Amino acid sequence: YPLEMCSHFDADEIKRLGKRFKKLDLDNSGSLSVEEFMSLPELQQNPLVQRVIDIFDTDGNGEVDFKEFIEGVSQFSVKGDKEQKLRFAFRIYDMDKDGYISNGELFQVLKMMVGNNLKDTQLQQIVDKTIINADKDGDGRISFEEFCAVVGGLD
Amino acid sequence: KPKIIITGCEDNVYEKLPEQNSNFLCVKKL
Amino acid sequence: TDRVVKAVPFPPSHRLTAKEVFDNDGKPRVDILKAHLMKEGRLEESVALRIITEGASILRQEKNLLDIDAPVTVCGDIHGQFFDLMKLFEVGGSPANTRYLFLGDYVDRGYFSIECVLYLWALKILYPKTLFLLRGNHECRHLTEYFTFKQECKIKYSERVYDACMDAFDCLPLAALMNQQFLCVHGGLSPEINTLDDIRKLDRFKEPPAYGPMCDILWSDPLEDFGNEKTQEHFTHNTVRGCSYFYSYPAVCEFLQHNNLLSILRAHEAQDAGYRMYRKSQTTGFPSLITIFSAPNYLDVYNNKAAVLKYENNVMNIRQFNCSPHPYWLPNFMDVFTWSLPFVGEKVTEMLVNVLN
Ligand SMILES: [Ca+2]
Ligand SMILES: [Ca+2]
Ligand SMILES: [Ca+2]
Ligand SMILES: [Ca+2]
Repeated sequence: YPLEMCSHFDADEIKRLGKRFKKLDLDNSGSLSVEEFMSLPELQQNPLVQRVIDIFDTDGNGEVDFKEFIEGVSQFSVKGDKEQKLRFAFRIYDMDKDGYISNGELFQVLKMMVGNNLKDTQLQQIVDKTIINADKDGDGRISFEEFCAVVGGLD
Repeated sequence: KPKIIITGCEDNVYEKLPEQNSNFLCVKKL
Repeated sequence: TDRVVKAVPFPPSHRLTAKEVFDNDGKPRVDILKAHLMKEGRLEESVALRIITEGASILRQEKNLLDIDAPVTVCGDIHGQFFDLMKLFEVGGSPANTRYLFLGDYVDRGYFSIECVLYLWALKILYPKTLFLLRGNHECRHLTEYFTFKQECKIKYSERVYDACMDAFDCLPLAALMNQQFLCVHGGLSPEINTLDDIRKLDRFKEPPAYGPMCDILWSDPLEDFGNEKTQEHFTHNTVRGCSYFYSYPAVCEFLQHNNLLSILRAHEAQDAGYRMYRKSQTTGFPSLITIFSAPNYLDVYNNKAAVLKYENNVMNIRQFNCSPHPYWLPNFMDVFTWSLPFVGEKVTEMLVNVLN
């Protein structure tokens, strides 16, 4: 498929995105490694970088090729709808990509974000209670619909 | 007139919230 | 599961039913309730409503001014510190065989306020003639909407439980006369309370007004320099609370003298030691005022001791106690999604703006 049919982007946008991808691909491998993203100072103290890369990496080979790059950034186009943004936010927490946020995933992802700002015991307690309150079907994990019920109004 | 008697106890032992590093997700101060 | 930290308990999700909470004769099973609440377990909403409303019905039949005789354990502010309330009963004696008087402020500040209310109300149902509860200034709509009790009810139960509590709080008595010796109130005196009859005549079944004797009973404080006054204004505007008054040592002594009382026992102000005895009255040789504060390490940072006052065999035994561990909550009971999503949005936007330059 042409990439403008796999994203919110037109051909002009694809070409520009290509120019940035090339600049980031330091070894002309045709894929971006985590190390290549980290070469940007601005991404330095950013706990979300690892998660975004993992989400972009749809074939799970640890790197981001140009198609993955385009489809990843597309999820943040101004032309993306509310549902797409909620889906991306959910994906931040759903580490193993099975479509549910488990207790362990929620803890690990929050721990990436909070660092030492909370003790593990404190963080576990608030993760547990978030899940108890949001888990409507009692399976101990958070579905996409359960997630949206919590955050849908935040915009 | 009642007699007053104080019965003591040990000091508090408790966890304090970590200092909040603004480079990470922080708990808002109460 | 894949839960990472087993070093803390996972709270029960099961909501206790009426059959689990009430025995066949309508008696609350307070031991089950204690254990479930200490685990941060919840009741079915209908069961919580039943405890609150049954307690209210009992309170509604009580007088504004209770008569309570020794032996009795008198307790000050609790402020939602449920895990300290558990220690309080160990220090003060089991309510199964100990008379209790609580001086109010069950809720706000601490994030286990509804557990405090449910457990104390259950105890009131079980021990209607030996466990007594007075109103504090936080037992109202105004403060509970400003502080966190209303939100606590919203997140753990619903606003129906909150409303039931507001009605129940309207029913709380305002004062006790203990051993025909001690006037016990949450806050203190009023320029409009000159005899005990002035308390008896009040209509307490309402949100406390911003002015007048009911307000003052709940809100007033002794002067900072109580007992060492430089003027002799008996009552002056309470610049700390923004309503009601500061009362002076001569104000207290004149009231005690007139009404042939020994002392005023009250709460309402944090104390590093959990208590404070003020200057002896010139007509009794006994402290004119005693503050009792039953919330150890208040706000998790004061590092104060708490105390109760056990009056028995003509001995007033002030028993101090220290704090107990309690579970963590984010401010305003915020869930971790609501908490982290803005940070997620900011950092992901940050990343991509810079990746795309
Ligand atoms: Ca490369
Ligand atoms: Ca890939
Ligand atoms: Ca998952
Ligand atoms: Ca679920």
